[PDB]
Amino acid sequence: CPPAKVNILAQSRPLSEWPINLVSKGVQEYVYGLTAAEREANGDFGTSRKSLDRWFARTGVPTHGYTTVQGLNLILRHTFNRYDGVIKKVETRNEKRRSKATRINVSREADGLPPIEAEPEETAFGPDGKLKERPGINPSIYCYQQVSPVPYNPAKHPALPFSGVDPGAPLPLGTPNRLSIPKGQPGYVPEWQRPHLSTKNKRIRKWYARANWRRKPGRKSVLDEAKLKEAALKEAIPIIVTIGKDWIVMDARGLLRAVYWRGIAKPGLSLKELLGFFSGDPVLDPKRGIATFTFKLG
DNA sequence: GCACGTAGGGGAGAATTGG
RNA sequence: CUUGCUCGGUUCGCCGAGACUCCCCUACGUG
DNA sequence: CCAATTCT
Repeated sequence: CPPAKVNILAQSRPLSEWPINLVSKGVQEYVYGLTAAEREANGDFGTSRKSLDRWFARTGVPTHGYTTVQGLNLILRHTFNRYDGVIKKVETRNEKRRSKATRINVSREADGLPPIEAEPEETAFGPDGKLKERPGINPSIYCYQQVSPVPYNPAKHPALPFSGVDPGAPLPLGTPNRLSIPKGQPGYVPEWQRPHLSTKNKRIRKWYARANWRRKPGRKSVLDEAKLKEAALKEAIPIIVTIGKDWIVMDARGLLRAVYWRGIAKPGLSLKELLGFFSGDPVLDPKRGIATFTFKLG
């Protein structure tokens, strides 16, 4: 399942003010300060409505309005599974230390001498019982089924300056021709460049790509982001993920490029089929402002 | 101290069911 | 092959050659 | 209609 990455275009509130992330941060801060004995008593978390309403009331951890079961089994299963990772990290190395004790022992009966002194075992919990190398907060907002990207609709989805594309209509194939533009119009190829163009089928960049305008010592092209950041919005492909009262609109063009260069899909594909080649569980990065889609088994 | 290999733990659904 | 990114050419209009398994966290070396 | 359920 190779990755695929898309850019966020709209955002009701930042991803750090989201109850899905506010709860997630609160859950693991409470957990990462447990002793090896408090975790066992507090590690009886179910995958049900009643159990999660028991865990979130017995263990104090506040809920900011988040009571979605499918979005609380990606927070309470990841947190405790990373918790055991630190102890496992210790005892997958200490195991090799007690395998090292085997290594020194094996030669020892051959010599016949009594076994030599060996290193002791090092735990992962400090003197107070709290974990020594306490994990850090994962900022990733993992998505669940009932909230998956869907095509943007101007009617039902909230009013937003954009253009909506019907699933039924196949996604258009941009800049089909290259040299058919008259002089001056953004996209015009000068006549001298027309000889010695590519005879091979490669990715085609559009005139407002940053790679075409990136500053470098040999370039004298003026960068004005009041134009290269407005032409792209009209031609964008919006897909929306709506958690509660909060909605993210992304740019599906990052998925359209992926299928093209990997041979999965041709020029004529619907938005449904484009979104149907990927998992319905994006991964979000609040700091970068990016969403990471994944493929399927085929 | 920014920077870097590195090493090593974790993570990256979706088909039925029921009010 | 419409976004993003890297190394280049340009009459400055956009053209050539590419990369694509990524993210989080905690450790230990290099000056 | 759409959350909660059970399995890899």
